[PDB]
Amino acid sequence: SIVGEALEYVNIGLSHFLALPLAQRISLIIIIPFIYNIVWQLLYSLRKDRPPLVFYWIPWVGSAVVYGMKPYEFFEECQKKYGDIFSFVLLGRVMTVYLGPKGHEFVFNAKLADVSAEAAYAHLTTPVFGKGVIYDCPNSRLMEQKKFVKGALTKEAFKSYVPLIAEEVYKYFRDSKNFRLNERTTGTIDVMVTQPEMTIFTASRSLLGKEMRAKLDTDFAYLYSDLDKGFTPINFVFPNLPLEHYRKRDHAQKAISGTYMSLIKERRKNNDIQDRDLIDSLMKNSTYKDGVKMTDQEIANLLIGVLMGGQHTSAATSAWILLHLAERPDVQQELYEEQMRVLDGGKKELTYDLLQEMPLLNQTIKETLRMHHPLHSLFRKVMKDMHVPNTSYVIPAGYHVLVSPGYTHLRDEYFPNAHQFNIHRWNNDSASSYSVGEEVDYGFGAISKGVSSPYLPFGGGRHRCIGEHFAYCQLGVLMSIFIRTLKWHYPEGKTVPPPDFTSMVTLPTGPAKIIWEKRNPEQKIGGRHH
Ligand code: HEM
Ligand SMILES: CC(C)=CCC[C@@H](C)[C@H]1CC[C@@]2(C)C3=C(CC[C@]12C)[C@@]1(C)CC[C@H](O)C(C)(C)[C@@H]1CC3
Repeated sequence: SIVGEALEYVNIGLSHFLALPLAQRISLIIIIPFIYNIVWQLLYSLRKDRPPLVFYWIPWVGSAVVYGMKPYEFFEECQKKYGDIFSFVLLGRVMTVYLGPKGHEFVFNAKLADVSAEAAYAHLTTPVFGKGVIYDCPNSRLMEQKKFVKGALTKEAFKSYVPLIAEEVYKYFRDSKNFRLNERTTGTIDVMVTQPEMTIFTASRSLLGKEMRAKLDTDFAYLYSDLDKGFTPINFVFPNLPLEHYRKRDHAQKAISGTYMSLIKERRKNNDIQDRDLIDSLMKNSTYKDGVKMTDQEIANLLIGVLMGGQHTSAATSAWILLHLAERPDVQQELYEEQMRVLDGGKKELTYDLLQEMPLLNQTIKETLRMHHPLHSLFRKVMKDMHVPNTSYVIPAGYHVLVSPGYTHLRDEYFPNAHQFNIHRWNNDSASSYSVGEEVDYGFGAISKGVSSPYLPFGGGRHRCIGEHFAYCQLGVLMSIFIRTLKWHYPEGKTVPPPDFTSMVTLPTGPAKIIWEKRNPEQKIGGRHH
């Protein structure tokens, strides 16, 4: 009755194992995890308390390639195979996707104790924005930072920003090599070149003020670019490894935050605190409820985070608006008639209040945000085992949850002919977003308690965007001026480009070129330039 001999042979086998030729050893160093991963999945598939897990061949990598390149196609296939809740492996992580409005509710309205945005995002955002702010702090601190920033984002602020943003757009038409409207009546433009510039110029001028806008006319502008390079998904996978673009990122965060602090300290020194810009607002309103004041460094870092939050979302959105309208001269025409009607043939200066009487313009923004949600996936890290109603699924701590309102934006069930750009689907519904009932306040103002709307370009729950009205103001002014000034169309044989999903936002695949032409070739934009 001897197993003893077999145990001897276990030991022997280990010894012969260690003595394998490097050919066999490398071979087995690959072959063991490969096999184990596979039997682990087959085993995993037997659990009834886990959502189905998308099958994958390469350990750790998982479905990263297909998810990374075509997330909506990936989701549609998974949704056909498994239904609305399913998991997939992504560079060492397990992501549980919950598609549709029930998913919106499951993730956006998740208990503070159940999930963490900062645990999913901080390793990426902290090196770019700086310490102490956004995701480098407890959620309660984030809630109050959002309150502080919202305090510079009032209707009175927007009334004052509208002419500043209009001035910037006109200067860009006058001065940018991309246009030069006083010298050229037609031209070709890459919207992924122009829109990020127009976006940072307009947002700098209004939120940060004249000094910081002036800085963007210099080599200082390059820092923003560098800062931008730290804000990509390789950093999402490697938050730090020793590469130059990381160092340029850190340097840029320091130099830019340094410039912000210099202005702030100069203002406090000269008692030159007004109500002009978000800087003046944070200088007056940045004490948390426990009485601790944000430091000047944290104020600057928060300024960087806020501007970054508006930068890629807004730039991508105006790129897509231009791109969709480039093949819809009927829509340009309709928007132009609205401009002439609301602004008395141009004899009225554009104001914030008049932007609110441009429903077609606002529906154009809304519809572009439907077809092109800038963020295809939003994440949380699961901190406590979560039960999914009405199921037997448990999402264990250590998993991530992924919600995709932009995928639902593109489903025929919620938006008939979802792949058709139709601003009129929003007729009698021009609002950037509508809370369809009860509200709740997480610390930065009353917002919709339910997050079941199939349309959620600005998310929902405690992490909801606070920049929505700024974005509509900025996009509104910008597009109002584009429409009143220019007609545009595609080069022959060109059409709307497919999205690039690999980037930080779902921007168009470039070069995405449009040809513009002046509606009034003889019109001059005044003011001095060199
Ligand atoms: C078209 C324009 C925009 C879109 C579609 C958009 C979208 C979003 C979304 C979906 C979220 C939720 C993120 C999550 O739940 O994980 C969010 C959060 C946020 N965004 Fe926006 N955004 C836009 C513009 C802006 C602008 C213009 C600003 C600043 C002026 C801004 C600043 C913020 C801030 C501070 C948050 C809060 C993040 C948090 O609480 O974790 N965004 N945005
Ligand atoms: C491989 C790919 C494209 C994965 C998609 C993940 C990113 C593209 C998205 C998901 C989370 C995301 C929406 C986020 C942001 C940008 C785009 C992200 C990283 C940022 C960091 C933008 C800056 C903003 O201030 C804020 C901090 C609110 C968000 C946070 C989440």
